[PDB]
Amino acid sequence: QVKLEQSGPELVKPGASVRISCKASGYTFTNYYMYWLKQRPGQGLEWIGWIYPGNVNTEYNEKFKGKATLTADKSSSTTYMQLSSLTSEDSAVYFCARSVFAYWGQGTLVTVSAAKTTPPSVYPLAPGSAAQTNSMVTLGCLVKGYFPEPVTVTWNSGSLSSGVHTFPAVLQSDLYTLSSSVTVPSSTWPSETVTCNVAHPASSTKVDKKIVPRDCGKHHHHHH
Amino acid sequence: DIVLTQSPSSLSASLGERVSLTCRASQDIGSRLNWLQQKPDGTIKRLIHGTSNLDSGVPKRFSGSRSGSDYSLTISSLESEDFVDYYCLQYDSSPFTIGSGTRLEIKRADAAPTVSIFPPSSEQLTSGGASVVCFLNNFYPKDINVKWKIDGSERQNGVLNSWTDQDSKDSTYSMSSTLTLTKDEYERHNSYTCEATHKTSTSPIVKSFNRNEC
Ligand code: NA
Repeated sequence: QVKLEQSGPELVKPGASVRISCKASGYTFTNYYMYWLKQRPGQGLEWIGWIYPGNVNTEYNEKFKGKATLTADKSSSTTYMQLSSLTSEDSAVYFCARSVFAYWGQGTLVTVSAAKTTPPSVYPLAPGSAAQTNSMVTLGCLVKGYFPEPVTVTWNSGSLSSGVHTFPAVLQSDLYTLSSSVTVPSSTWPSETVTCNVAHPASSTKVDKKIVPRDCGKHHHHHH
Repeated sequence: DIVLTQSPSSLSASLGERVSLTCRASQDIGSRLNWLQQKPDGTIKRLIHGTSNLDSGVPKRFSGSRSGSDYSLTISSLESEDFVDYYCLQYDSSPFTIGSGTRLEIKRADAAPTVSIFPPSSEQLTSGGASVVCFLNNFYPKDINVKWKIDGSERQNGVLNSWTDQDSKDSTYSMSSTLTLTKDEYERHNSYTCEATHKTSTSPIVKSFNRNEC
């Protein structure tokens, strides 16, 4: 019956600030402590601090004091966390939890970046040489410099699914970059076409990139 | 400032096996230790509170116990939904602290990676950049080393690695390594190499290309 409902994901600029909310229901809000936690991607949970709604007293992990400010609204049964002077180390999922870590909100992802919405550049990844016959060849697509997440990558518009995987994106210098891999029999390429399809809904772009053999040729991209 | 040391950070295990995660507290914390579970979609749930009480909605395969300053979460018979992240935490003193967590993964036999190196495409060079990429695909166990060399000299700056999640169908891992240089730097050198080494390797796997060659 206890529920904690947080606000959605945010994109914020470095040096700016962001306010996250956690609406509580199903229990008397003033009788329990509220907690805020941080989780950098791929890393562990960190405790930010608590706020007791009955008097809005607060205690912080010393590491976050001044960086995070907790507040609570007794009538609305909502706790807020405000993050100030953001930097890239602040991109993370932030969680709300009721004492004693008994119930949890779903998490709110905060992404800090100076970037404007930016469609990906899509680049072919073809072998540098050493073609081997009667085997498998691995090709790929480099999806680079886009913002914000996400992108969808498909191969031969779904025809090539055997031996396909896309690596998770990495946010570097304010923009994301990811690559996707596909493995097909050598008898099927280059004799038959292999193409990656890349969708980026924030920028409304959709692009196809045929993979062709490497050589010293210039301008393959104007034709593929 | 209590330190909780959770171990191991990665636990390989199999369906139906019994396993025990451990959390050693740097100071006496009595019974005030909780265990949390975190699913891949990011959601978190408390499994146990006060060292041994199961939380409502927790299957009884989960149990928790204590032995001196060593606390343990035990799963009697692993189900597939259990290969996820787990964290211990203490509320005996503030600030509250959390262990670094444990990820359960599926054990399988050793598998050598397939390594591919990809020279930058012509398009990228016209825009001023040069990303060389290397794929290390379908290997097991997850740990692996990758090294970039430019004309025989190892390069560590400008390198960015990314790992896939354990594959749902064959339990292998894959990793991509991308080296990004200015277009001008890439043209000052000829040879480029991705060198991988894994526990399955008798010798390192060397993949390379020469820029002035086709
Ligand atoms: Na080299």
